[PDB]
Amino acid sequence: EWKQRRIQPVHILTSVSSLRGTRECSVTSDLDFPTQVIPLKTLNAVASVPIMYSWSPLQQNFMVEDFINDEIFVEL
Amino acid sequence: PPATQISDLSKRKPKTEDFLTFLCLRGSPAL
Amino acid sequence: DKEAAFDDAVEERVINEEYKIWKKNTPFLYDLVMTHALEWPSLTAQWLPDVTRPEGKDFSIHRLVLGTHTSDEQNHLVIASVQLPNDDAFGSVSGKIEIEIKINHEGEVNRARYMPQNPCIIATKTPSSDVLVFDYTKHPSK
Amino acid sequence: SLPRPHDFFDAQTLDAIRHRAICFNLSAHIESLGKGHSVVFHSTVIAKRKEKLLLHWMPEDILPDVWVNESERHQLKTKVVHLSKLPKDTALLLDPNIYRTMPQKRLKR
Amino acid sequence: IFQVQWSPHNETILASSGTDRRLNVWDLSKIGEEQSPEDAEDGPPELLFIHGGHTAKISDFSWNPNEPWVICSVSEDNIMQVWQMAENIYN
Amino acid sequence: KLRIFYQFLYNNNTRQQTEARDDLHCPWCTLNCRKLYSLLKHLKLCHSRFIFNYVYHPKGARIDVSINECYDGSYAGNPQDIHRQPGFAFSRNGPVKRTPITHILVCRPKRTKASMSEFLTYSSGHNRLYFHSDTCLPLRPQEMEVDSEDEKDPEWLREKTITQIEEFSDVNEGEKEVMKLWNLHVMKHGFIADNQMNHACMLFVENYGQKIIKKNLCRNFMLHLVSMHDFNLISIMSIDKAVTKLREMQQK
Amino acid sequence: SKKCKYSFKCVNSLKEDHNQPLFGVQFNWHSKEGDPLVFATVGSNRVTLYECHSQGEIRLLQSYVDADADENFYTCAWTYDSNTSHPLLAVAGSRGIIRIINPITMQCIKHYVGHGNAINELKFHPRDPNLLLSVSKDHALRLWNIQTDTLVAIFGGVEGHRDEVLSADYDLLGEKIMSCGMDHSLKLWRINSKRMMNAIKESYDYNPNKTNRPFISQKIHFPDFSTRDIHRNYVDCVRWLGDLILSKSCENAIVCWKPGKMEDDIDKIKPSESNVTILGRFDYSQCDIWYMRFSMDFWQKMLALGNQVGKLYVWDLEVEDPHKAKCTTLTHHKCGAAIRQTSFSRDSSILIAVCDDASIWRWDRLR
Amino acid sequence: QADHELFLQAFEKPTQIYRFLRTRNLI
Amino acid sequence: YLAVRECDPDLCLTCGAADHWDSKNVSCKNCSIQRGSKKHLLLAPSDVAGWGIFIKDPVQKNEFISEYCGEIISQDEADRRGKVYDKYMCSFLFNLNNDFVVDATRKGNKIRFANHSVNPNCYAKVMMVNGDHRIGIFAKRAIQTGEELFFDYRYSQADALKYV
Ligand SMILES: [Zn+2]
Ligand SMILES: [Zn+2]
Repeated sequence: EWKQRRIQPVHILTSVSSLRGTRECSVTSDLDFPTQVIPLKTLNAVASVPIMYSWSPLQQNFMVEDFINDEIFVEL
Repeated sequence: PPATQISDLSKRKPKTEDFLTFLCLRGSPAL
Repeated sequence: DKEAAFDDAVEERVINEEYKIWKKNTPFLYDLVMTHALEWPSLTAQWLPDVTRPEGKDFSIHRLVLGTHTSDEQNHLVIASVQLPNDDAFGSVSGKIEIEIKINHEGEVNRARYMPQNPCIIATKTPSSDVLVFDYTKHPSK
Repeated sequence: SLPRPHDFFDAQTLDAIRHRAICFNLSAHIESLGKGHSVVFHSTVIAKRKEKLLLHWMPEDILPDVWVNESERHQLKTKVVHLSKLPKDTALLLDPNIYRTMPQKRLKR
Repeated sequence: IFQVQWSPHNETILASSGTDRRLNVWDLSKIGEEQSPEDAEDGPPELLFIHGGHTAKISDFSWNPNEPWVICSVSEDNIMQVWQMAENIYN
Repeated sequence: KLRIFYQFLYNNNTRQQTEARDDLHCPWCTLNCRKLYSLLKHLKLCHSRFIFNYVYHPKGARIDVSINECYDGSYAGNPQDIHRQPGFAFSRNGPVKRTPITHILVCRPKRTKASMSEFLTYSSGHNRLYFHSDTCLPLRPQEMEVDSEDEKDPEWLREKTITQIEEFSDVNEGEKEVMKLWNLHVMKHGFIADNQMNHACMLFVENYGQKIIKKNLCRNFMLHLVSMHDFNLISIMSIDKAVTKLREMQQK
Repeated sequence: SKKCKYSFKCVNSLKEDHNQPLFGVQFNWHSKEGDPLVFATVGSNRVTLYECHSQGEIRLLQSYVDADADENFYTCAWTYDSNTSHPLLAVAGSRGIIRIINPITMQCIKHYVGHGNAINELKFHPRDPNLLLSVSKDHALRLWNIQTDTLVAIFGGVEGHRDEVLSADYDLLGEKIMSCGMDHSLKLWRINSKRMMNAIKESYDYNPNKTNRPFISQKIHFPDFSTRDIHRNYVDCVRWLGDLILSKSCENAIVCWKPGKMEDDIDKIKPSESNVTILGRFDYSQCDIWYMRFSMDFWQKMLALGNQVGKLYVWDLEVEDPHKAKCTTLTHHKCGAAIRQTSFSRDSSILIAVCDDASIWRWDRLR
Repeated sequence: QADHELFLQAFEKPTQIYRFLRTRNLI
Repeated sequence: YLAVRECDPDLCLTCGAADHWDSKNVSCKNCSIQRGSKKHLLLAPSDVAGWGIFIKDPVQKNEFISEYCGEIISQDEADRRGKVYDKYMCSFLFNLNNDFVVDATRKGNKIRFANHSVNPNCYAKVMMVNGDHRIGIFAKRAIQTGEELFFDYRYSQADALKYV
């Protein structure tokens, strides 16, 4: 199933023409290799919701009340 | 004497090549 | 253009900030400033001449001829009652911009110019090629 | 305390505004040479009128070219003009978000 | 400028509105009279008041004949605002 | 003269004491506020993202400036767009339905005289965005006037009742089926009154008669009716009427 | 006594600037043959993309950040928009905000907020690329249809988890969902039911403008299987080994077990089945700190798990009785942090381990 | 110190917003 | 009503509790808990903290809003649940009798999203409806459209200061 479809590759993050003062992210390789710096793009903010845990709907109350030598011995 | 408010704001909003140097390029941070 | 969309987003943010700043200075710019969010956008607005001044009440009632602009629902010809603080002193009088009448209107209303010689008849411009002259008195309130 | 109201600008709009402000400071010198409330335009001689001289300022499509004498050109090689005095026809070009019709769209009237 | 309506309680007062999302009040009797540099910076002497309470384009606006200086302006943001300019502006 | 000093403060531990180069001028707006009262009020109102606690200075005025901790500057438009997916939020392409709300910002201000002593709302309707109790997703106004989304018998309760009844060891299969059907019927209708229980039995054969006939558990159903009569409620006449209605279903 | 089958060598070692611990790594298994091996990393408020080349030349292709809030990304998951074949990265954590980033346009395509706590794992349906499963700390596991931006189903309720759902996994064919939680339980929700087909089809065929009523999200309150006797502690990560189950706890071991008795078919198992038979346990050392998920290659030939000290274990699953053998332990004197997660390329040639010191490590199979 | 950078950014966000507003409002 | 009791449908026949069982708008008003006729609540982020229940339509003074449903537990089990719930500093526990406590944590109604306030807009009355104690939420004063619902939590067995 995976053998079908096209699939596209990704590119490098160029300097944002809409953000000259954009921040830069630097990744340094310990095993030689040159340090790379890329423009740190900023994700748009998404409005969050207050943290609540899961619960079940309800309309009436709901009462809550709160050697292994047997087969081996027989075979032996 | 202790810097100026407009120049301080100009040392705040831009902090890049177009910072006009001047006293902003001097020891503005940490007084 | 993607740059156009980014500029539109930045402009929306700036518009929000400017509106917040203006609302911060609303007391120092206006005497009465009442903002009401209609259910549907209105393409027209014209105060009816009739004004009711209830005795002993610090407000007065005026009639507004508002249209409706629905994306796909049924458009209407809203007539709403607005309470104004009169001359001296309202603090809390519950509903102040509640509607009064609503007549079914085919397509969004473009104009709501009432007949001046008899404010009973109110005209409306339909999106079609025909212009409709309503009569809120004859039509049911609901 | 009261919940944080999730300020609308966020960081993308702030970053775009920062880029626009840096460009404005580098181009019009609003902060440095404009005293924080003016745009500094640097004129350049283009044509000479032998009967004055025509000068075009560094921010293009902002102020129309004018005719001035050689001594006048030397005196006013650089013009500093308040934003309130900018021509309203072309003042919007100083920044894309100075005023943009938010519902560009179509239809409407 | 999509809508212009002369004030009914005054003869030399006119308000304009449109896609600019602003409603501006013009005092025709104030046209051409000299203004201070601060007044010049704020705007033309003819301009009396700029209403910046709408986020979208003003679809329509109107004055209430039963009140002196109150205006109802409806925008495409489904927002209807009934506002009266401060008395200090027009004495 | 009138030297004006700004003291920017963050967490009261880091300070940046400045001095306005242009006296009686807004450092941000670059506006000429000719009076110190006007300057302070403009700073407090227009530049509301900061707080300005005037403190006075022996030489001039010392204005302490701090970032406004609360500053409720959220989206002031339709609350729906605050949660629409990117590409559709703040679309402004067409009309959008929204719950009506009425605001009064200025009604009749007192218009008192200017004084430095000053430097020592009403809303009607729905004024927020509501969320579904089940999915925790934003609630559109089109789904507001109806669908209270809290009804008598939740699906999980019905499934739990069926599982509990079928989880018994000392019970017949058809008896379990009729017990589960009766429990589901009771939960669906929510009977709380003994007299209604009588009519309840009839409603049973009006809703589960075909199911019982197909399941061929009529004898178990009449056994349940007999047990109910033994528990009081219902009656011999009720039993006869229910059975006759059940027989009429088979003949139909 | 066989010394396993796969030998790896460390060919590269990166380091993110933010220095905060990075939690998840996911290779883009949907990339075509010959396409450069792109993998994503999540940690702190920043999500970074990289491209793997020869000799360990890891190129930082892209990077994103959410500085408007205090988001701490916990997991990443790769997909693709079948309409345009653009690879898509789904990220979430801390805030409970699901962001479907589009690296082609470098923009957050979609945002999803329905969860009441931090999301700890994101997985995609193997058959359907638009079905995103999110296991969050709100005792619930949700199913989103990112194609139509709908909540397909919520997998918590009366019989659901009583604590955080730490991780979840799909079946190889994508039919049964296994979820490991902080309540010591591993409930087996079944997406094979006709109810699941109805929900998925309705979500695909849901248009918000057509009807005023919202989409009726299914509430699967009752799992099709549940157990608590496998691990004496909570279960960090779970994974489907075909019809078997692999789970890991604080017990310094990953056990391979199967629902029911030894002859009990997984598909033909009643929800009330209270018996579980374990097959074998992969024993490692020094992995007591929780939330260190393991990973297996696409072919499930081998699986690898990180360690808190810095070691990296990989076991060969082709070997008869995989509970036996001694695995391959990959170590490095410069790797002293805790490997939060590992990932294998579609061809199991590159094994990449992300440490708790924001240091990415690349291992290549010597073969 | 990092506290100085945090304070500078926390004041730079509203300062940048208000400076853009000052530039825009005069037009 | 004088005995803090809902009208039993089998006994009270003149007051209208028994009549119009299938219909709504019962003549009697001390029967809302039994009949389950609750006001339409709405869920939104509270203006005080966390989530909060908001009322869709205006409610008069001393009018039924909803029942504080939940899982019936004993006092010892309530103590254990409180010890468990102290981790996240939000307790839904609600005293019902001397041996029964209603816990709306794992299961409950939308009325569970009510925030404590020293000037509450609602109050709770535990009435024996048809032989079972049930907690009812009534409007302390007149309530306008979209107003957030508050009720003082000092009546709950769990201390307000213990959690929040
Ligand atoms: Zn009674
Ligand atoms: Zn009664």
